[PDB]
Amino acid sequence: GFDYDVVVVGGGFAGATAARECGLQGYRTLLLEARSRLGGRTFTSRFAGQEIEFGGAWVHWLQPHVWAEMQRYGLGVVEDPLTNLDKTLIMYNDGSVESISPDEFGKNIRIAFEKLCHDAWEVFPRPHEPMFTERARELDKSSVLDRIKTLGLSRLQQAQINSYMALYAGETTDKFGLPGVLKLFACGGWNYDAFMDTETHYRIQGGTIGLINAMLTDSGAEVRMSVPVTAVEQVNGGVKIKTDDDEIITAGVVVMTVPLNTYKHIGFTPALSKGKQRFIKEGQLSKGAKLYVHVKQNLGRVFAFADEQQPLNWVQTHDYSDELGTILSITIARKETIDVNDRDAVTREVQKMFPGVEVLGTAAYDWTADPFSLGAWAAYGVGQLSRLKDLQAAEGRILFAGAETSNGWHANIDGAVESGLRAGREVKQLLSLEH
Amino acid sequence: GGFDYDVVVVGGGFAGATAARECGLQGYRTLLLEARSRLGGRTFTSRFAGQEIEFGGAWVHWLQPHVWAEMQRYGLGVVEDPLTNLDKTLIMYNDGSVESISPDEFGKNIRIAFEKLCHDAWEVFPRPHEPMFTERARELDKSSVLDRIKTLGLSRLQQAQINSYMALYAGETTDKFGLPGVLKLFACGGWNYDAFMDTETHYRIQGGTIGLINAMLTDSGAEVRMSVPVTAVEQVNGGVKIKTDDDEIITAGVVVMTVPLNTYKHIGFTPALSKGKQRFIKEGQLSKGAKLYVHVKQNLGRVFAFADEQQPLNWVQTHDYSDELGTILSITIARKETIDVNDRDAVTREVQKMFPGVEVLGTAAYDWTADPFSLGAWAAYGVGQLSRLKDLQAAEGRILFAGAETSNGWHANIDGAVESGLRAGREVKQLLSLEH
Ligand SMILES: Cc1cc2nc3c(=O)[nH]c(=O)nc-3n(C[C@H](O)[C@H](O)[C@H](O)COP(=O)(O)OP(=O)(O)OC[C@H]3O[C@@H](n4cnc5c(N)ncnc54)[C@H](O)[C@@H]3O)c2cc1C
Ligand SMILES: Cc1cc2nc3c(=O)[nH]c(=O)nc-3n(C[C@H](O)[C@H](O)[C@H](O)COP(=O)(O)OP(=O)(O)OC[C@H]3O[C@@H](n4cnc5c(N)ncnc54)[C@H](O)[C@@H]3O)c2cc1C
Repeated sequence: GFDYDVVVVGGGFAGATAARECGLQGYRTLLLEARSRLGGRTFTSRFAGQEIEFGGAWVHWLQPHVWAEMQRYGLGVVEDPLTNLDKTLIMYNDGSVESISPDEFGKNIRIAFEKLCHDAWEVFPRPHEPMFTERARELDKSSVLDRIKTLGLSRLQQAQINSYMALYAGETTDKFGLPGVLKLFACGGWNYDAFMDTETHYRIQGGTIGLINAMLTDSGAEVRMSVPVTAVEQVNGGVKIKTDDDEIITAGVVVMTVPLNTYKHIGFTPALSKGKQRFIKEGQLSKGAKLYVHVKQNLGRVFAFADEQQPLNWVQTHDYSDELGTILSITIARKETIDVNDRDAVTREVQKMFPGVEVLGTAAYDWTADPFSLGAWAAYGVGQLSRLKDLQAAEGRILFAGAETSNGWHANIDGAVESGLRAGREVKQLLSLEH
Repeated sequence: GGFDYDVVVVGGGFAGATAARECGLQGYRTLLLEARSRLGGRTFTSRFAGQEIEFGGAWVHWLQPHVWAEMQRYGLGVVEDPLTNLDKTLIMYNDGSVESISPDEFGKNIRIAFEKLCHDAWEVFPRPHEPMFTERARELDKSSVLDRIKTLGLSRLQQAQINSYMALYAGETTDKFGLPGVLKLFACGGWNYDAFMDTETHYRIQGGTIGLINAMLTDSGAEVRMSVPVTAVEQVNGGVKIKTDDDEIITAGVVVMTVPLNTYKHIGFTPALSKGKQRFIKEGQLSKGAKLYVHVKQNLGRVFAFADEQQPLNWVQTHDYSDELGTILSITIARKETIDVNDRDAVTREVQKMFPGVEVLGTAAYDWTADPFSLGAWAAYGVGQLSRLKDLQAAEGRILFAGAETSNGWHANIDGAVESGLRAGREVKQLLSLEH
C-alpha cells in the first residue's frame, strides 16, 4: 500500500534511464527532480543568437549504452566538423602565452598522451571491470602527476598534458587518480585516434533533452520538477521520502541518482554503510564551470590550453564569421581560479589569452556553485576507483546510480545511462519475484 | 482492428527476441513464431566429448554496443577463452602443402597483411554505422576483397593467411566478397587491429547465448510458438494474415520478419515485395559455411591453423586438450562444397592431412548451409550489395524487416541482429502507438 512502487530521485540521464526501465516493467513509477528543468549536468541553452551546450553533449558509438538508446529512439548524430585550426595556443602557469604551429601542437599532445597511456592494454584488458587486474589496484596509489613526472616530456608537452589532465580532473593533477584516465582511454579501443573521436565530434540529433524526453515519455512515469528530496527513511518494507516542503512520499524502493557531491543535503535513516559514508564525505574531485564569450573580432578556428594555475584551461571556437565575430567555448577546471559570472574578470582573462579582442557578451554556468551539482563531470581522486563497489552497493531498499557509480564511461552521459540500466535491474530483483 | 495479436515476430534468433522484447514491454499483444524446435537461430550451444560447444555465434565484446547494453540490462558478465602461447601455428596452401610456422612470425605476418588490407578504414568509414556516408565507400563497393589483396605486395605466407581469413569472413572465395563490408567491421572495432581482433573469439556470455535469448523473451511477456514455420504473409484489412505450414491463419496489426535473407524463398508475400528487396532475395548473402568439432586421441596442445580457400579446414583452433582427453578441435569450414562435415571418413582424412599421425575418436558438426531455416551461415555481402542495403531495410506497409543482414554496424554478428531488433521495435511503435 505504498504511494508508488518506485521513486527515482534526479532527472539527468541516470534517473531518466532508470525511470524508463521501471515504467516499462509496469511498476508505478515517480521521478522527483530538484530543479525546474530536466537534464541535470546536460543543459542546452542559447547565446548570441545560437544554441550552446552548458554541460555534457558529445557522444560516440564506442559508448555502448547511449548508442543503443539512440538506436532505440531513432536518433542520429550531428557532427561538429573537424577543420584545420588557424591558431593553437598554450598559456603556462605564470600566464605567458605561446603560439605554436597547429600541426606541431597536435603532434606534441599525441606524444604526451600516448606516453601517459602506454600501458592501458596491460592494466585494463577489461575496461568495464576496472579492478580486474592487480596492476590497476597498484596504480590506484598514484596520481596522474606522479606518472607525468616520469615521462621525459618537453616543457611544451608537459604543459599541454597537464592542462588536459587538469581539465579531466576539474582540479590540480596532484589530486587526480591515474587509473581512471587509463580506463577511459581503454574504453575507447585502447587507441588515441578512437578515444579522441569521442570528445567533441558528435552530438545527438534533437539534443540531450530530446533523448531525456523520449525516455520519460516512453516510461509512463509521473515526473515532478522543483521537488528537492531532503531525506529518506527505510520503514515498513519500503521507504519514506521527504521533500523540501515536508511532504512524505512512500514507495517500495528508491533509486538515488543525485551527484555524489550533493549527498550532504540528504538525511538517511538508518545510516548508510561506512564505505558509502566515506565517499559522501570525500566527494568526487571536479570543480569545473562552463563559459561562452562573444568577441567582436573574427579569430577563425582556434584552440588553447592553459595550465592549472590559470583559469581558461580549454578554449575552442564555437562559431565565427566576419558578421558574428567569434563565440569561444571555454571550460574552466577550477571555479576558484575565476568567477565566470563576473564579466570584467572574464574580459581581462580573455584579453590576456587573446590580446586585442573586444568582449561583447558572456554566458556562464557555474556547475560548482549550483546546489544540485556542487561540481562538474565525475573525476576520481587517488585511491577512489579501488573502492567504487562501496558507492555502487545497494543499501536495503535504497539503490544508487549516476555516472560516478558506473564502471565504464564514468565521465560521460554513457556512464549515467549504464548506471540507470543497472538500477532498473536491481529494482526488478526487489519487486518482481522469481515466481 | 480485432486482430489475433498486435504484432507477430517471425524468427527466434537474436533479432526476433530483441524485437519481441521491445514490443512486449510497450504492452502490445505479441507473438513470436519460430520454425525450429529450438530458439537461438544461428546461435546454438550443444555438447560433445563431455563438454559444451558452440555450433554457431557465441563471442561478443563491449565495443559491440547493442549486445553489450543488453548484457548490462540482464546482469550478464563475460566468460573468457584465455589467450595463451600457441604450441603450433600452421598454414595449408591451396595445393594442400602444410607449413608449421613459428607462432611469433605467424602472428606478425597476419597483422602486416590485415593492416595493409584495412589501411584506409578511417578515411572510408569515419561513421561505420552509416556505411554509405562517404563517396569513397560507394566507389569501393565496385571492388572485391581479392581486387584489393592483389595490390598489397604481400609475401606468399601473408597472402595465404589473409586470403584464408577473408574466405572465412565471406564463407566463399574472395573474388566474390565485397571489400567495404570488411573495412566497415574493422572500423566498428575502433579502427584498430588489436581492438578489432579482441572481438573475435575472446569473450562469451555468462549463461550462454540461450540465457540472453531466454532473458529477453521472459522479460517480453510474448507468447512463443516453436515448430511453427511461416509460409506466407498477406497484407489485408489494415493488418496482416500470417499462414503457417499447417495452414493455420493468424492475424495481426503488424509483422516483423527476422528470418535469414537466404530463407525468403520459403515465404509468399502479398502484395509482392519491392523490386529492390526482390533483387536481394534472389542474390541472397554469400556465406556457405559449416561448423565442425573433432575429438583426437593425441594431445596436440594449443594449436591454430589457416587453410586457404581451395581447402576445407579453413580455421582450426584447440577447444580443449589434456593427456586424458587428447584434443578437441574447433573448425570452421568456409564453403560446404569443399567437404561434407557429416561424412566422418572424409573429415578424418582431411584432419589427418593437416595433422599427420592423429587418430580421430569422434566428430560433431552443424551444416548451416543445408539447414532449411538458415541456408547459409553468418552474413557476408557480395560485390555491390552493401550499397543497396536500404532496399532490404525498408518497411513494406505493415511488414517490417530485421535480422543481422539488415543491420548497419556489426552485420556479421549477434550485435547486428540486436541492432535490427531495436529498429524493428521502433518501427512497430510508429505504426501502432499514434502521436495523439
Ligand atoms: C560542463 C560539462 C561538460 C560535459 N561534457 C560531456 C560531454 O560532452 N559528453 C559526455 O558524455 N559527458 C559530458 N559530461 C558529463 C555528463 O554530463 C554527466 O556524466 C552526466 O550528465 C551525469 O548524469 P547523471 O544522471 O549521473 O547526473 P546529473 O545529470 O547531475 O543528474 C542528477 C539529477 O539529480 C538532481 N538532484 C540533485 N539533488 C537532488 C535532490 N536532493 N532531490 C532531487 N533531485 C536532485 C539534479 O538536479 C539532477 O537533475 C559533462 C559534464 C559537464 C559538467
Ligand atoms: C558458425 C557461425 C559462427 C558465428 N560466430 C559468431 C560469433 O562468434 N559472434 C557473433 O557475434 N556472431 C557470430 N555469428 C553470427 C551470428 O550468429 C548471427 O549474426 C546472428 O545470430 C543472427 O541473428 P538473426 O536473429 O538475424 O538470425 P537467426 O539467428 O538466423 O534467426 C532467424 C530465425 O528465423 C527462423 N526462421 C527461418 N525461417 C522461418 C520461417 N519461415 N518461419 C519461422 N521462423 C523461421 C530460424 O529458425 C531462426 O531461428 C556466427 C554465425 C555462424 C553461422
